Amino acid sequence: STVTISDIEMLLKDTEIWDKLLRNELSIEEAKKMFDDVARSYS
Amino acid sequence: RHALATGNWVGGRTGVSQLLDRTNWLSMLSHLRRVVSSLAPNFEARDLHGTQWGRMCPFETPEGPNSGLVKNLALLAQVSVGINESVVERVAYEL
Amino acid sequence: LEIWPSAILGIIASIIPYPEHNQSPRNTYQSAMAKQSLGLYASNYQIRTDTRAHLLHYPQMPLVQTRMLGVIGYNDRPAGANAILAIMSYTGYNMEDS
Amino acid sequence: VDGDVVLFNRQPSLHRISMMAHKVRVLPGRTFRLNLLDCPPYNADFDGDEMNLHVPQSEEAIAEARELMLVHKNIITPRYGGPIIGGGQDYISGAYLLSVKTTLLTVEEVATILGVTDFVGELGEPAILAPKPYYTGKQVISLFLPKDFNFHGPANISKGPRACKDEICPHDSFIVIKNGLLLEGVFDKKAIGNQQPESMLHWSIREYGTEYGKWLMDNVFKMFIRFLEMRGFTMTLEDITIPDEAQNEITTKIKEGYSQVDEYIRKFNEGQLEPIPGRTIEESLESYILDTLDKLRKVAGEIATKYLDPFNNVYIMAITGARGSELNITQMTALLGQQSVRGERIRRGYRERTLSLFKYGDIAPEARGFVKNSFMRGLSPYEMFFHAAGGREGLVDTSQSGYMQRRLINALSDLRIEYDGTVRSLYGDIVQVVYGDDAVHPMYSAHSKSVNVNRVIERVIGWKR
Amino acid sequence: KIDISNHELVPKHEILQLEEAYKLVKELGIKPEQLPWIRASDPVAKSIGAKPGDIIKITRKSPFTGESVTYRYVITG
Amino acid sequence: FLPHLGTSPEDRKKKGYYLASAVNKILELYLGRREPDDKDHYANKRVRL
Amino acid sequence: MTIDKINEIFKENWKNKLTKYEIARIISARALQLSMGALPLIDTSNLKSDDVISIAEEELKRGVLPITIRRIYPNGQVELISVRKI
Amino acid sequence: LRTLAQRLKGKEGRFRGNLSGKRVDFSARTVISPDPNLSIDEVGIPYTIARMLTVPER
Amino acid sequence: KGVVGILIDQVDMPYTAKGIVPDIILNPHALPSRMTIGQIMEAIGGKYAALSGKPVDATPFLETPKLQEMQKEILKLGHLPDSTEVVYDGRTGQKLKSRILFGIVYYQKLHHMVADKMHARARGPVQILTRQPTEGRAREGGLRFGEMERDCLIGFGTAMLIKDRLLDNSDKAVVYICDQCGYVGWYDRSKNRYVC
Amino acid sequence: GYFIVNGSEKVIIAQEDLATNRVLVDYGKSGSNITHVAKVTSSAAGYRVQVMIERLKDSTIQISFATVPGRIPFAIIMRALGFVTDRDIVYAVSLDPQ
Amino acid sequence: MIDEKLKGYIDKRLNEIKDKIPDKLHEDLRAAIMDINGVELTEEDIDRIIDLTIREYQQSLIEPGEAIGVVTAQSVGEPGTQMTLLNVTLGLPRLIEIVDARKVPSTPMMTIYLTDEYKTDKDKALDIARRIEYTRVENVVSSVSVDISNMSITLQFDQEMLKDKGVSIEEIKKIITKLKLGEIRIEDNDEYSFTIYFEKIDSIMALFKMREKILNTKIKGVKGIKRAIVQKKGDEYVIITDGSNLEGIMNVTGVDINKIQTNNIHEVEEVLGIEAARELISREIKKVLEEQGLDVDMRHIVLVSDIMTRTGDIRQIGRHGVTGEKSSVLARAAFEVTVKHLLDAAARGEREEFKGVIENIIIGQPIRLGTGIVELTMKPNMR
Ligand SMILES: [Mg+2]
Ligand SMILES: [Zn+2]
Ligand SMILES: [Zn+2]
Repeated sequence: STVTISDIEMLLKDTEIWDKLLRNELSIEEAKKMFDDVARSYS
Repeated sequence: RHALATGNWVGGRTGVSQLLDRTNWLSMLSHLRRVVSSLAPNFEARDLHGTQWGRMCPFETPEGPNSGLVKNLALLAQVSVGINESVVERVAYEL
Repeated sequence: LEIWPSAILGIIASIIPYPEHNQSPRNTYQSAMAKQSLGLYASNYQIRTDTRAHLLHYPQMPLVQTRMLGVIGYNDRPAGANAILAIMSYTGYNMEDS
Repeated sequence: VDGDVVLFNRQPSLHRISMMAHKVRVLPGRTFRLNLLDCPPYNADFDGDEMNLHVPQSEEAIAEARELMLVHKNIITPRYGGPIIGGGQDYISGAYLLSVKTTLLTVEEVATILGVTDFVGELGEPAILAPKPYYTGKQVISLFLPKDFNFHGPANISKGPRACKDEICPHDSFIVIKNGLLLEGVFDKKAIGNQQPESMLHWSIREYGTEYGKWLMDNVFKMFIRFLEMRGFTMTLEDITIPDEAQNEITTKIKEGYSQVDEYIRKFNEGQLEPIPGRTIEESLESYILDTLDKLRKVAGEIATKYLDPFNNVYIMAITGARGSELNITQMTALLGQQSVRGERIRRGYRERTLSLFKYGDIAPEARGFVKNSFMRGLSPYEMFFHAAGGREGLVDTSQSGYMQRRLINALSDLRIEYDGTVRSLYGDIVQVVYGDDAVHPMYSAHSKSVNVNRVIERVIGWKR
Repeated sequence: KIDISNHELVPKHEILQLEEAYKLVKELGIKPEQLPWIRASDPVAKSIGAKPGDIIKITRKSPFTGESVTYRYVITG
Repeated sequence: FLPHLGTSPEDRKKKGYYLASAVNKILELYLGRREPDDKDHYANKRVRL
Repeated sequence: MTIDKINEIFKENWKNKLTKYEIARIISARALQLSMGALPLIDTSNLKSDDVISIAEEELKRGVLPITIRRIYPNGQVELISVRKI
Repeated sequence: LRTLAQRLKGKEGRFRGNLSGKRVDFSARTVISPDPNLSIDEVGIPYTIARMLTVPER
Repeated sequence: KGVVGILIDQVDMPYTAKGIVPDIILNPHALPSRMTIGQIMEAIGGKYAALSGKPVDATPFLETPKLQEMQKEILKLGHLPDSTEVVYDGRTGQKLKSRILFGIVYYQKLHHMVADKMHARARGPVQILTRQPTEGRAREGGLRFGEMERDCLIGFGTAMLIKDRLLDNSDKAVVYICDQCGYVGWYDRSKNRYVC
Repeated sequence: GYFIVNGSEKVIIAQEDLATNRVLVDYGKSGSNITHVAKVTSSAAGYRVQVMIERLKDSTIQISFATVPGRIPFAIIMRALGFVTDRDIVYAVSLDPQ
Repeated sequence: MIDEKLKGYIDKRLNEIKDKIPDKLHEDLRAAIMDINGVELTEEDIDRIIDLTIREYQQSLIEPGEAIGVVTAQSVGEPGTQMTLLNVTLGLPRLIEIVDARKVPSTPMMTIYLTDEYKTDKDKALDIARRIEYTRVENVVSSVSVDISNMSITLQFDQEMLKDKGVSIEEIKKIITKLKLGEIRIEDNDEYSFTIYFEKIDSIMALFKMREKILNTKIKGVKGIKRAIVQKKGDEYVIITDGSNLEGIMNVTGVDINKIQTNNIHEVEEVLGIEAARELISREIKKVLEEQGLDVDMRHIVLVSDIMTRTGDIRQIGRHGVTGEKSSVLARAAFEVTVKHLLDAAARGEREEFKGVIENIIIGQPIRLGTGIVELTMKPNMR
């Protein structure tokens, strides 16, 4: 979508990944993979 | 009576008439010889101009915002009363 | 030719003794403080009705005079007194403007 | 009643020590009485100033005021690591006169000096036993220093030729303290004066506590006043009067300066004057004239200082740091110099001349505001006019400062130091991972330094170094 | 275009590994977005290839400790 | 326009000459034959009593 | 070095030391509850001053106060400090 | 006229005149004079002020 | 300018060998930085005028007599030309080691007197609108505790002192709030019930 | 030298200001279309009116007074006063060819 | 002179305290102890020195619960009332410019360093200053003559200025030829003069408009640079600039791009980043305070710089910055005495939670700074 909307959505996704990782619902490797996926998909 | 009693004058002037200061002899004598500039601004208006020699005192000014804008007459200075321009014009043309 | 070289001053700067030996801002502050002193302001003060008024009980005329003091009538309506002055450090109660 | 805790405040309240906690003492009179050492924190003066009082009403408020806001706990300011409470004007000159090495005292004079303090005990033997028993001012001062205090440092009077930069000084310019014994040097603004960081008083307070500083300021600073009362300290009119040969030398120097200015003017008139880059001609000539006149004033001041007594009371007040400077002495004894308005000579007046007393187009030093007399000798009428014109712009001398401080207060009011050592906001945001870089309070700093290692070395091995 | 990381006003920037960042946020007791922020379009952020959700470890010069370490959180914009 | 010179239609040539003199003064200032007028000079100040 | 060495030095320094705010709070609370009818834990027979704040100060100086400071660290860890004879 | 929003703004309004700052009880103001015989912790008080201001002691 | 710091009796004042006592003592530290030489000159001229009974004119640029003639005449009348005196301490009787300058200077009393400048308030009337202390010395009074004093108190870290200054002693009040809507109710005082 | 008004003594303070019926010229503000300025404050029996004369970067003189919103060219306002030809205006301004 | 035995004792005794103080303090202590000469030194002296250093460092630590923001604000703003004054901006106006986050300063300025081969040559530095300074046509023209008879403008050039700027008449003619004027005709009247004849124009208004259009034409220089000054600091020559252009100067040959300085903080933020921007902010505040003789500790300035760059951008401390980002309605309505904030909060249904200090003081509840951070527990039974 728009650059601003993409930025907002990627910020939200990073927040969700960090929240899930901090609750021990994810491992470090899965969090790394999801962060890479979001960064590549929103570049 | 209202103009003399309030100080608000015609033409936008304010503070023209004040209550005479009678704290002592010098207070009244100095109040009767005070000159206030209508500017009371520019830092050049507060300067001691060399043209003030013998006309305004170089020492009697307030301290602060009104410094340089409220003055006092020198000892021997007077203020001109003026005459009709027509007499001088006739003299100049006849000259 | 100048009539009177001291006529560059006003009436309050004309009461200062030896004004050319002082720094100028002190001469300026003197003029402000000379309008706040208590003395005799009128000879008929007892029959007047002023909102606020003062009266020094024993006024003196200055021993060190200027030529303008007698012209303006200040020697007949004085606002001060002559004090025996010492310049010394004593007890520490006169430090920094006391 | 005596001993009650109140809040004492002076406006404007710029920092937090503008309001401190005080202990009540009821005295006759209708005035608020304040110690003279407490004035710098309040920026207070005795010209007619007023201050506010507040009485806390609850037990918790009184306890907080007594525990956190008491005066002696706030001797060192938080702005920089230095004392904001210290000696003033009679304190400095009294300390200098007492601690100078020529002061000898008898048993009765020592008992009179020590009677204003809390001292009771043995005086020891007099420093001089024969031909007559005499005490020394340094010996009496040493009674109040801790018996392991060491200090080496120069005195304020060591600005001039008497400076030696080592312990071998015949002028008492270098302070030597070993095991709490004043063996050399004098006490002046650089040892006991307020707002002097890394001074002897600052080190005493830092290494012995603020209670020791309170005890020292309440006992030793009274001795200085008492000794001034015994010695006598005045200012006469012969302290600022120079002989005739000094006046003749000053006159010759003034003639030389006027000749130099005339040569500059002639070179300008003949078109042989080089300009300074970025400025036109007739603007460079003014710079040359101003430089020449400034050098003339400096040389005349040097001559006047040379032919004056170096031990009169004005010189004592100047060199020790009590009141006055060398410019004041130069103006009172040699000459005022060039008067200026916004960096320029006095020019505004009639056409091509400031006053009607001067010729058309005259730009000589006297015509544009150079005063060659002193306050002791008196000013000419036009010299008085020029002097009054030069000082006009100081009479004019806050909303912007208040607005900036208010904006800073509203921006920063929510920051706190945590038990972690972190600086965080009350909403949880992290500002600094550790306060500053070493988590050192500026109020406890050794003048912005967490530790002064040279000071520690002097503390440990200063008595044999 | 131009390499600016060698300027004397620029401190050292380093991307922080996920395990180290996790340990840091656990031992500080915060969420990652409670640190000071750095934009992904920052001139020094792009020089090291920093993506949003990362934590940058910055070493600055200090007159009190010599070297001081600071952390920033990469945001979008 | 210039009430101090009159308020009648007969007083228009005087106003024209006055404006011409003012324009002459400003042109003299332009060509560097003059300097700006000093407002602190007492020749330009009047005292009302 | 948990986060930094300076933070470890800070927390080690304040481990067994009272800040001035804690001293002020303890003294104020003790004085307030001592003026409300509590019995002093010291002799209070030969003290220089007999007001509540002086007695609270003397009670704090010689540890007799059964008061505990609860320090809550930002990560949730809790530290307890006792002023009763330390 | 002075209306609802005029009672809230300004330096004499509700906020800066009555909420951020206010006039308080048990306070005094007087000229100051020196006293070298006091401690640095002390302040000298007139007898008149000492008898008017009070401290409530239980 | 200055303010009176203490008043000392004649027994405690320092006296000269003739028994003369000063009316006012001025600190030597006030002169050197302000550079008012005319005051010392006036002191010498006043002592000369009192000793000789002759007029003293201090008009600028035209002073008669000159200072040197004044000092010579002072010496001939039985005093030291430099206007100094030998002085003893009135409390102990011991001679000071230096000579002190005595003179005669004209002093003025200004209408700023402490008898019209001090005001205190413990309790009194309050405003009808804000229920806060009144204003002015004409009324019972009350000093304003502004924002800067509040900033000082916050900087010192005194929460209970802040409360005591800003709530207990100005406008402390009690209100009743409904727990459902958060609006201010009242106590009926007749049916003994809370009404929202 | 004072008045007694309702029992009070009233003094009239002297007011200092610029001369009214004279032309004062000055430079324009830096970086502006106006290069030189001339100002006149003509005072009648009961009112005063200010007349301003400007010179622009175009080397043209414009007149501007109170009761007209815009700037009138010098020659236009001179023709309304009875100066019809260009020679009359030119010789009324000055005799110098430069 | 310290023998090897005592030096080994010092080194052994200094290695067991490495974790007890900061590294810089340890280095300073080691460097200071090794310089003791003229005194016979002892092991007990070393022990006392080290113990006193550790104790002195421990005694200086800040205390938790301190209201450090108010103290920093009072320590920075209090000397602002004691300030008593190319002519760059300085003092309180400059400090206000810094803390209000102005996009462009009132008096921009740069300090330009040169590479090693241009470093110690005056001619090369003068050449760089010549080619970076912005020059117009009127900066080299001594007299301008406008002719009404044939619609011609004659230009006279100052030889000294023309040489100083390094400009030639041929390139001036080429630059004028590229202009929009139209059909013109240039003829030489001397070796330093020529005339533009305007074979087309009709009136005098357009002739003048063409004249000021010609006189404002740029000849050379980087845009924004009003004046360049060559200064000799040590053995190096530095260029001081009256304007500011970081991007333009970075492209000039011979410029040291790793040492270039500016007082424009927004350009530095845009080009170099936010950490460089906050370092520059701290440097500027420190310089402004120090050149007036006012002593302020650097920790306050560092805290202010940190607070103004927290969000990744430079923000002012005022309404549109740090203060306006606060999450309290009442605090904002008290700082900004306006009532529009309360109307906005009512319209959007905001919720105010009383976390700051100002709102709690407004309603009358204790704050969480100082003694409000402490929480107590007691055992009443212990009598
Ligand atoms: Mg004062
Ligand atoms: Zn020496
Ligand atoms: Zn309800």
